Amino acid sequence: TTAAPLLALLRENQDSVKTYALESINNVVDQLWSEISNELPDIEALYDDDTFSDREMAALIASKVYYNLGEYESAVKYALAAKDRFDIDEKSQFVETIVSKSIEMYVQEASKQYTKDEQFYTKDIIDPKLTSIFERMIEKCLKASELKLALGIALEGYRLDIIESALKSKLDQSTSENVKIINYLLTLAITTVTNSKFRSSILRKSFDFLMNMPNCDYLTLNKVVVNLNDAGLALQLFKKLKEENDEGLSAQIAFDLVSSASQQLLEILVTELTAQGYDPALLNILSGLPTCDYYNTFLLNNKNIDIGLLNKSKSSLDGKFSLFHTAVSVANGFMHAGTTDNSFIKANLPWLGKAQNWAKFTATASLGVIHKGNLLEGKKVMAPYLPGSRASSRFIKGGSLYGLGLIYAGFGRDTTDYLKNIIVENSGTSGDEDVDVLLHGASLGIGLAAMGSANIEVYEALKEVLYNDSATSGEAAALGMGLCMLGTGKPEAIHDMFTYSQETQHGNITRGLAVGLALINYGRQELADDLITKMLASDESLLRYGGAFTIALAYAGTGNNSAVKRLLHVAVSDSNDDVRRAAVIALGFVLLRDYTTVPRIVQLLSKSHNAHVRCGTAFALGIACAGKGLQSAIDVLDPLTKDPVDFVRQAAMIALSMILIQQTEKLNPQVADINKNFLSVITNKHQEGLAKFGACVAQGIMNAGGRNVTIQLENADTGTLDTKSVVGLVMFSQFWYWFPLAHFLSLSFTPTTVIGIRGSDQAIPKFQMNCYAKEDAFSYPRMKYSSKPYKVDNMTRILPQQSRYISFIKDDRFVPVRKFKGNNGVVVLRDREPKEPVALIETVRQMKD
Repeated sequence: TTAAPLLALLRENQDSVKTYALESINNVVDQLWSEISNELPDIEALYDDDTFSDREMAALIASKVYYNLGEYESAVKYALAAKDRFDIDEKSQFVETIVSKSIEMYVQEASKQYTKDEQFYTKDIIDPKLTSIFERMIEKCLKASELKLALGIALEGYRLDIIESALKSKLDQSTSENVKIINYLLTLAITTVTNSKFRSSILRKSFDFLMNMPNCDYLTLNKVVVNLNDAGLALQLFKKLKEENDEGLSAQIAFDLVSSASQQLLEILVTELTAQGYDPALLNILSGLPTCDYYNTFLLNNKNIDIGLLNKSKSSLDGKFSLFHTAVSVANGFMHAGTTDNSFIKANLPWLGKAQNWAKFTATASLGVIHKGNLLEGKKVMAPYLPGSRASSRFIKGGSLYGLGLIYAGFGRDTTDYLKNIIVENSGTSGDEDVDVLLHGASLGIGLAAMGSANIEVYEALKEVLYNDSATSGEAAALGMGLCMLGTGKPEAIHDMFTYSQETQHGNITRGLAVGLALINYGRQELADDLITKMLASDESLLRYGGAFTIALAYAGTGNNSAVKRLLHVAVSDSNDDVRRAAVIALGFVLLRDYTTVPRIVQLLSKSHNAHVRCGTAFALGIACAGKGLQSAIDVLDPLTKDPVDFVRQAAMIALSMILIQQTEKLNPQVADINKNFLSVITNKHQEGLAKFGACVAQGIMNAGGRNVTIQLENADTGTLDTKSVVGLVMFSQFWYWFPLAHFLSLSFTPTTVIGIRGSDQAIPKFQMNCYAKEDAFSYPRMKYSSKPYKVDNMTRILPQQSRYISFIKDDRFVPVRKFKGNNGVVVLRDREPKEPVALIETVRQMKD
């Protein structure tokens, strides 16, 4: 009917009468809101009246009317003023709307307030009314018991204390379920929280909850440690693992930490366990040696290689041309990587001889890739070419120090000392060409050996090389300084490096330091944003080049929108062709975790008229889609292999080979045509020099490590990013500017196998596991699920796609310490019948003694 009779009562003097009127109107407000709006000033007058008892009801009615009107900022103001009389349980559009809007406002408020104070929630800083709705919305979720929404909101609003309490009250004390929750809350914090100081706090709190649980999940506890990169947490991890003592577990855990975790953390953790007189068996695994040993043995024994491919490359591309020499020199090292077998070069010695200048540098250092790992005899192999070896040229002698760092990468503590001495000795000398080429090789190698070390004495040593401002040595020193300081965001270093990139008179050096600055910010995310802006703003294209890479690293693996947009802008709007290429490539890193979106995001760019942009998108795809076999990426790349521009055809093929590594005609029918094409390009005399070098190098990648490696930037188990492989790929992307840098791709090669280990003696038993799949499927090239499994031997090639199908045999002598994850690496076995004899696999190190 009409609300006028009710509205009239608002004028009555007694509160009991106005209150009755308000509550009556409330019932009909949804029909009569138009009629009622006319009286709003009266209704608000009631709210503004300090002595009216039911003002909260006045507000509530105002709110409902503004809402029904479509003035929302007003409806919120009043619902908030309503306080309690606003009922979040009521199921209605009104309530959904103002609750959504209130949450938005509180998060906005809380972001701003958190950066000023992380305890902000304990102060009155935020509006108590707004706070109330937020917290009550939380309460509602926990009463209905959806804790995954309750946690999300609390997360979104920077409230760690709510998350903490919520977990206490919601932990049963079915621990397996608890762990699932902490895992969801971790995944959320890593993949959404954009504030570091915050994201850290959650992991640190998630750690203490996992630590206190009676049943302990170390698999999850490992995730937290690697993510935070915190040696103190690792230490606690083991001290708790000691008091549980089950030796098999402690071993498995150490094998896990050795694969996923960072080098500098492993070093700090052994030194402390060592000094605390920890078990010598564990201290051995945590040195990395055993694992390096198992992978070495694996690559030596299972190596499958088609040598004709290299041979066609040598016969078609003449080694007198420094390009064609580099092309095969590199492809050699790739196929033979880590495998230790030098057969090809021994066979064509004369071919090696035609290499001149820097092509000589590359061929020497290629021994380093073939010998990657091989810590035992590694230094010996290089002796003939070492300095003072009676070597013929500073190319052989300089590339030797680079082949050396390649071998010992990640183990280089000994090698670092060796190389550091050469630098300090020869940094003083200037004007000598022989010392310059030497100081180049020293710096590339020392960078690989000191990588991630944050070691100030090597940084300082290298810094002296840079000041000689030799164009020859300068680039290496800068890269070295980046590799050395990688991920530190060390402000001293950034400052020193930036200032000098302007003062120097050499371009390559300014390009060296641009990348160097990218390395130092690797992983830093938002803390890199100030430096990124300076760099992108610079007039010097080379620094803008570094700007793109600094985003690629700092934001690597994050799907960050600001950063994806900022790079799309640089790609489209930048004046410089190299800078536009670098900005597209950086997309591959930023998006490596969401790699399926990558082909659509760059599809248009692949059609661009600018060839540098077209070429950068082959690489964005190569990088982001590396381990994966993704078809949508291949479809985008297919046309680019037929591109008019040579270096676009080149990047397209190289990228295809990284996307397709280990794939075979049986898995993907298209791979036959792709392989065939790599060949036609190499054979044809009319095909451009650059297309060929790219096809040749592509074969090396496709077939790398005797078919037993893959490229994966993100660790399958921890979800963490593999630093070594990222850096591998970011240097590889510099090859256009410096060819020797190509070998850096070797850091991205990881062996694909499941390796059983007997926990007690750390010995490798020969047994068989079940693989539910068709046998023909995962076989090497001639050169999915199956109900009936087939048997696969321990320590043999297991493709990443294939891991899901592998199963340990239920009744068998060997049973895994913890349940099988379903993916590659070392798995620690328990022996049911220790007395009985088993055939054992001899470690290469073992034969020596």
